[PDB]
Amino acid sequence: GAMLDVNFFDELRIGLATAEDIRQWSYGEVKKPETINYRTLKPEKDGLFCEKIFGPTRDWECYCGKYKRVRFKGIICERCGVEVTRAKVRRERMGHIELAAPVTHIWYFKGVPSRLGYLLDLAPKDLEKIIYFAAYVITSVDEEMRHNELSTLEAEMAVERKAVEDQRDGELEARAQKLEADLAELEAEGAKADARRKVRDGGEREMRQIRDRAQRELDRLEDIWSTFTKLAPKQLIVDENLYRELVDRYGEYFTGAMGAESIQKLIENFDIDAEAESLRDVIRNGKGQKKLRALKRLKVVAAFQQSGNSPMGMVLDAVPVIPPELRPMVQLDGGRFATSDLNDLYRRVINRNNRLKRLIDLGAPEIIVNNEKRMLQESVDALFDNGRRGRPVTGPGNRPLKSLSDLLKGKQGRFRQNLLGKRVDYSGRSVIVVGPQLKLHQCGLPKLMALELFKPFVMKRLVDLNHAQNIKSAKRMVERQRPQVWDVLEEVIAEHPVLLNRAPTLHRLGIQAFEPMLVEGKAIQLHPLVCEAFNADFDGDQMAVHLPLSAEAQAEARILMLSSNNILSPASGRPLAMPRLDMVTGLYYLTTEVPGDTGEYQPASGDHPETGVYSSPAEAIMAADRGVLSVRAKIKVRLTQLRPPVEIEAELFGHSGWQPGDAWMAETTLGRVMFNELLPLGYPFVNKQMHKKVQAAIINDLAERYPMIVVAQTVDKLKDAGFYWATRSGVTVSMADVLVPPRKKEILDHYEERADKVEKQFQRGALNHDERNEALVEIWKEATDEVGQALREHYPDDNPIITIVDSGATGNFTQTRTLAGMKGLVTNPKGEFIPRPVKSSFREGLTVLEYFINTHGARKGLADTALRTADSGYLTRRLVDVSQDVIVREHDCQTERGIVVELAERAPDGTLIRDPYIETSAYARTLGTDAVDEAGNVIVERGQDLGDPEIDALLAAGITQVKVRSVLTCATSTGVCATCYGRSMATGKLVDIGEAVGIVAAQSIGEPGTQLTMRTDITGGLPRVQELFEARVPRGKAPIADVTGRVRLEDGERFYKITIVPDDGGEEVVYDKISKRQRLRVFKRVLSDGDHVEVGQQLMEGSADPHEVLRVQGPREVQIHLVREVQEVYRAQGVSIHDKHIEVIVRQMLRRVTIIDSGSTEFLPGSLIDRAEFEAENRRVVAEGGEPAAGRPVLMGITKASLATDSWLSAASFQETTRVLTDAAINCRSDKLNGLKENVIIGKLIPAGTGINRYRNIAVQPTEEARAAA
Amino acid sequence: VLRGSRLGAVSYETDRNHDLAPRQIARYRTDNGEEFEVPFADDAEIPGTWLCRNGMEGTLIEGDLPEPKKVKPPRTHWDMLLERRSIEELEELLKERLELIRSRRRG
DNA sequence: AGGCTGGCAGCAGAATTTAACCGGTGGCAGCAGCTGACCACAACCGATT
DNA sequence: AATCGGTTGTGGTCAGCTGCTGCCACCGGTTAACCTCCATTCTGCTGCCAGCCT
Ligand SMILES: [Mg+2]
Ligand SMILES: [Zn+2]
Ligand SMILES: [Zn+2]
Repeated sequence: GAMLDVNFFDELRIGLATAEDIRQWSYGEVKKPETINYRTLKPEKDGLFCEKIFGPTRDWECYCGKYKRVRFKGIICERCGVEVTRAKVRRERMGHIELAAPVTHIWYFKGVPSRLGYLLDLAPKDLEKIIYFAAYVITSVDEEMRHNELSTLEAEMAVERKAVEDQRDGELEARAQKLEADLAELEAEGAKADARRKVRDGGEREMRQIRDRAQRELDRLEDIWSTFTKLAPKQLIVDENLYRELVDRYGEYFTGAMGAESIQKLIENFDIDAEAESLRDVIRNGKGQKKLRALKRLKVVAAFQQSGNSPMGMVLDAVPVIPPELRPMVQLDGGRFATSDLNDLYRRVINRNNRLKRLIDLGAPEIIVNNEKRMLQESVDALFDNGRRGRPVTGPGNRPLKSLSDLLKGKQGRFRQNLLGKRVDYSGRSVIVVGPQLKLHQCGLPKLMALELFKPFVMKRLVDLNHAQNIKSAKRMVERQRPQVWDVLEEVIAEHPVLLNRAPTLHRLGIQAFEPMLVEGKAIQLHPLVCEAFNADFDGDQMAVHLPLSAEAQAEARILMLSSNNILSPASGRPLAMPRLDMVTGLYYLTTEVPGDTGEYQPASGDHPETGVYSSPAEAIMAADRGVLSVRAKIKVRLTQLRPPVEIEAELFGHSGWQPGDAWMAETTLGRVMFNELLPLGYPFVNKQMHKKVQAAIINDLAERYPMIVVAQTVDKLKDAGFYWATRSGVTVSMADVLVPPRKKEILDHYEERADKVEKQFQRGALNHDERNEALVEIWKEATDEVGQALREHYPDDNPIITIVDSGATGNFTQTRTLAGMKGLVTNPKGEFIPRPVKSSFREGLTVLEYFINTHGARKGLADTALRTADSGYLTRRLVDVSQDVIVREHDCQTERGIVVELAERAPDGTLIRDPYIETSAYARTLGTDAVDEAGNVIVERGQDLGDPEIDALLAAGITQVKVRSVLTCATSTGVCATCYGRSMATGKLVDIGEAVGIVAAQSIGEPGTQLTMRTDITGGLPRVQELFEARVPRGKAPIADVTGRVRLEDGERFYKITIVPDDGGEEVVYDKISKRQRLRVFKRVLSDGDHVEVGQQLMEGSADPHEVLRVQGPREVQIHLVREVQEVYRAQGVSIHDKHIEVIVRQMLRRVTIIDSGSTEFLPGSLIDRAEFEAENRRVVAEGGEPAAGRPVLMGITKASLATDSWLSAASFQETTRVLTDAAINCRSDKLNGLKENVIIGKLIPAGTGINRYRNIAVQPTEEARAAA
Repeated sequence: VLRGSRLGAVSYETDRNHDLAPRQIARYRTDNGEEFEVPFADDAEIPGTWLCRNGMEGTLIEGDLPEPKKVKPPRTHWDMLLERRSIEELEELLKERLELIRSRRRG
């Protein structure tokens, strides 16, 4: 189709190029291994850099300089032949090498499975011998001539064997004559009676060896005859001498050859339709290894049949040559040259081809000619794929050369290094510092970085303000940094957002857009509220700055990704731009209430009134400016501009209407009034002490009930007040604040006696080595807990260490225990505890041996942190690749399917204990059925969002279960709809109709890596998540039951064996080889013999595998199993993901069915096909007959499901590039460029977000009233 | 900082399309019947043979030129033999070999 | 009397010493010997207001 | 008196072949005591050999 590539592509098709294609792309044959002249450094004619083939080196000149302008454009010089045109055509013109002997392509011969071997039915070992000139193959045989001359040739062979045996008879006569002469000359003369038998024994040895020579020659003749009688095509003949005897005696009737020319004659005499028919008869009738082999063969035979490909394109008659400026020869500074490793591979091909032409026209013997052909074949193989077959060709320094397949594969190949991610202009980087004076939408950009990023804008403005005459002098003014430049740079930087990025970008809030303002100095100033999103501290981190240029890109940065528009985390909806660490210490100090503090409320009477009561917070602030009041003393204020809480408002004011200005009397502290003046005006008065959980609940309520601008302004006010009262708060560390518990010696002596008792019991021999370690580990765990409890009781409530932990600001109490207290048990380099603990705190100072023991665990923790970061990155890459085609396409598929969610199971005493994970299961979901009570009135009707008021109404009406819409059961053909997905967690409303919900799901799952540890043979951390998503059979696999019945817990030789006798009277189910390392399953008590089990009951203890839950129980029960088992890994570390981010991934594993019967339509059994087209090829077949295919569900991994995709261009860039490209070409696949990744590679708008036709084709015009009235 | 040049020039011109020099098209034919068109300049002498895109020379399609002649190899195995032998010596060797094969087969 | 199928074990791919003549021909490179057109300073005209 | 275009006296001038006259790279052929071989893990495929069946 298109060849100039003007961007209207519909498809990209890959196939297998034949020799006519190659020598039709070519602009000329290269026939010399020359590159440039060594003296004049200009290209050589017919060489690898030739201008007559590849186009001229200088713009609009020929080679001899005869034609030198655009006036002569498009003509060819009659002397040198160079077409005078642009010099950039040397990146576009290909040439070719015309081979003197055919060569196989290495991709279709070598890599498992051998596609040439499957097509021709030759083993790879028997194919390597042919194409590398080590054996012969019979290309053809003649059956009519053989069948009509078999009798005469048999007569000839019998005649020759008769002659051989008559020769042996003549030898028998001659040696009998010599033997009788020996008899007459030994028996009639006096010698030893044994020595007269030694000569006759030598004669008998001569007879034995001569008849052995005759027997071996007769056996060789029989071998030649049997080989000719059993001659068929595709039959290897090793033993060159046997082949030579065959061509000598029976040189007609057959043909044979070695190498790729014989392979191409076998492909010429190949009947694709007949071979496919016989393979289909085998897969219908036969069974076993024959049927499995025939299925694997029929994949490639049917691929060559059903397309328009011919299999002759797997043998090469011409080799294409890549254009010269994609393998350049550059001249460095200092006259040194650097070249590109493909010129050496191409030069080897040309050198061996030219020498082969010389030998063939010289008439050399076949030893020399075959050695040259084998060398030519190996050089073309090393060009295409170096080191695939044999040792790689190396350059100087034993460095292997970089071939054509190395340009594509790997992390450093084309697809991943240059196409999916690039280096960009208008782009800077510096090191971030804290900017606590900024607002949330602002960043500080150093002026020397901004002057370089905004350079064309300021050059334009300098010319416009007549500071410069033209663009040349304006560029000089910017380069020399004149004083007018800064006055202009403020103007051009005003209201133009920049994107700030901190690597690694783990989720989407790692790129945010800020409105820059110029700072002096050389560091970026980041707002202190976006550090949790970016995961940035200020110990040396660096950020990248990018500049959006067009109107659409500026509008996206200003609307979609401004920093104050993204407060909530898109994974759970919890607020991320929230106060933390110092802003939590300050607000906790401000809002705590201290009894007995200065100027408190006294209720006093008898002599004087109350004296704690204030008429306004202005009067309270004046009294606290004097030394008369504390900010944390309990007073009674009179508030008029703060809304009372719900109970006080209901009691005091009427049907509604606090109505600002109406006075009420509060009983609180002044710091709580000062906190509540930072909240919105209609927000009710809180009167609590501000733990970080309390602040997060307040910010969640504000984000639900108020606009986004109100939420952003409020968190900036909280930032300011928190920092002020943090520095006025009195949190320091000295060594007198690290108190030590006064009972630590008594506790440790009391447990030292118990450890000494266990050690003396080991010394007496009562218990072994390992049980002694177990006793010691339990003793010292109890001692660590008792020391921590005594410490926690000793410390006062206003200690700085306790306050920083207890306010939720940072830290936890085990760090406080190791700092003051006792470090406890430490691990080994393996991971087991060491039975001597660390009994010193870090306040006391560890000893030499305790410090050396503690370093083992410290270093293992650091190394595991590095490895965990790499593994979490790999998992996120696989999850993105599997679920990139789940985007919201619709508003409502109107299905009536849904899932049932659990929602507060019912206590036996009678009440509704709320489910602990109900914020990640039942919130943010659309109801699917009307929720009724006792079939009465509906409470929450169908289509509702299920927030906090709805969940409270359901639990008050006493409903334990609801049916919600899910993406597991969506009816939309492509993508999902917005009602089934539900609320977007980051915006709090229903999801939009272009959202890339699968990218959001993959980053929401994969960002909480690096905090998923195994424990303190069942996998339990990030290796557990990577084997649920990859659908492997687990490490500690526990069996599950198959049918209801009673059990047979047979205890065999030292381990178990379990048999289930079904209640239906069916046959028993036997679980045979069960080791006794795994214990039996406990439920409510351990499984005993003679017990009744259910159909999905897990028998042993361990991990059930997901493939058997799908077979036994169904597709719904593997979705319950896989979602719950992933969340158990995350919930153990206190990480919140909504369930809808795991059901986006799990839905993509169950997209397919496996074929168990072909039916009548093109579906090979055992192949996995999509369920939507399994049923679109069954309604076509239950019409015009009754013969459907039969399919069974499969569960796939995220690697296996994302390589079996319809786009070859997004599967080749995922992984296994060479294997994907070598059967996309055989199947002649076509790529409709529908995906999110294929639009990134080729450079057009992704089909999500603002790049969809609903939004991209908006037509904007002034309205009629505003047009005519201006 | 390394800085290299692939040794060529880049010119700054406006690529127009109208005021261009006239051209004439020749047509050549190789020894397997392929045909190619070459745009030469109008004021230029059209060559007799041209190395085409197959890498094989093609003669001009208009029947005018009796140009190609023999450029024969002066070095074959017969030439190398003749420069060190004589005709009578080779004839004697040939007749001796003929007499040996007569004595072998016939005798 | 043989045979073709079941585990079974091994292997491959992918991810994170040695030099010289001799002939002959095409390209180079430099330089009078014309140029043959180019450049220029200056002076001499062809009507025309 | 000038003013827009020709004529040209005459003196350099400046490179464009044109021989031309070496001369210098570049490529092919020849040389005749005698001596003969170079990390880990997961997945899938392919070949091995015993073990029941006719
Ligand atoms: Mg850091
Ligand atoms: Zn040219
Ligand atoms: Zn739906």
